[PDB]
Amino acid sequence: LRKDIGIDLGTANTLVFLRGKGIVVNEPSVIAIDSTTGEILKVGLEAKNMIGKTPATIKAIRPMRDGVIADYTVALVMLRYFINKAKGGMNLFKPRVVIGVPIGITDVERRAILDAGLEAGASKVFLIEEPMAAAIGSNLNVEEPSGNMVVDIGGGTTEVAVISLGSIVTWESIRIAGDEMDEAIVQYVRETYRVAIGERTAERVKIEIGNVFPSKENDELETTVSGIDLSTGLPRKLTLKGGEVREALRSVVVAIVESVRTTLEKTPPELVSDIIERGIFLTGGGSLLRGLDTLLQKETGISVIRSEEPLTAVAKGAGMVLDKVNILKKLQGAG
Amino acid sequence: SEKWKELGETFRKKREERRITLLDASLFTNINPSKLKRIEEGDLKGLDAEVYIKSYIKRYSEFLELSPDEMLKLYEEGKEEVAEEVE
Repeated sequence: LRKDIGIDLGTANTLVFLRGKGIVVNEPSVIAIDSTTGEILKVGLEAKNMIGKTPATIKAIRPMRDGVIADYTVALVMLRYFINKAKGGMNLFKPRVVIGVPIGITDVERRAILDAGLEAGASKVFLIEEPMAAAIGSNLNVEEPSGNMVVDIGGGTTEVAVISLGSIVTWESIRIAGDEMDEAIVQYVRETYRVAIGERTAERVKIEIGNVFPSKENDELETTVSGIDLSTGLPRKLTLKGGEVREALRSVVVAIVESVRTTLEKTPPELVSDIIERGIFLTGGGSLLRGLDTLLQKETGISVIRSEEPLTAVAKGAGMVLDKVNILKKLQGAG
Repeated sequence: SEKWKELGETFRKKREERRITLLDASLFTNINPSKLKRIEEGDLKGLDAEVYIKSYIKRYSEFLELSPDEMLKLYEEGKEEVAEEVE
């Protein structure tokens, strides 16, 4: 009805794009329920917060387990939360909603999200694979017959898609992408110093000094983090150097590369020639690893482009799309 | 626009400062001498998608001794130079 919104449901942060406004929502994909009753207490940023104040009286539920929807009732609720913060409050119409889905998804998993959305408050809902949305959000012309290649690394899944004629022709999805990065940092810290760190700290180490390419510059990035010594139960404090960390991260990322390479191979040659000319479009919150662009290049030989807006591209696309009737009329519908 | 022209002018000038032909350039950055020509005469309007235009510029600049940033900066002044020129 009145306002149009695109949602990028992620396993990290959910982003909501409002048409006429922009990204009107960037809050963590989390609900906090009381550890006893199962009383949904807060959703979103309000929940990231009270989970750090009072973690001992709370169960944290993250509705998108892997790529799709696991706890449909919790989803429903999360969904209802974001469409509402996005809607405005002073708005009282059911909005039109285009949600980003992963590529490899069963119609059953598809039917679900359509329903959830419809219950959450949408007057009408569309789906769109995360990469087509990204391509549209950056203004690549997906209607054009020239090959395009997007690599969307999130936190849950890395997706590699060849777009050509408002369609996807080849793709690969794999379950390694950014949480597996954070995870490798935690493990490294555990096994080299005997120290235990956790999600939010892993994530900050990754941001401040994470990298997958050698260089005087990357090796002198340092940071200090705090954890618990697994031997003394006491709080320790380490200083990590970008250079100890690279070893671990490379192992994880090799598999994302392999996924890209594996894609190029089963791509129709005519499009490969366009992709070798234009480059690979590297997008997504998972992608912001120092040297990832450089490493991909070295390892596939095509140049790599970074999105100027790595975190908001899919959402902007999910909303951009409600004008594009020619690409709209092709999306699965409900409402 | 004028700033684009000066863009491609720097590219042309810097390429020729070496035994480098347009066609050699296109082999080292998988560009197309066609696209590079246009870039040099400053004609970018419909060369390709903006995202990709900004990547040729990066790539060319990296191939020559140029500063990628000082080159993209120009490209972007150039855009606001057609912008301001609208309304």
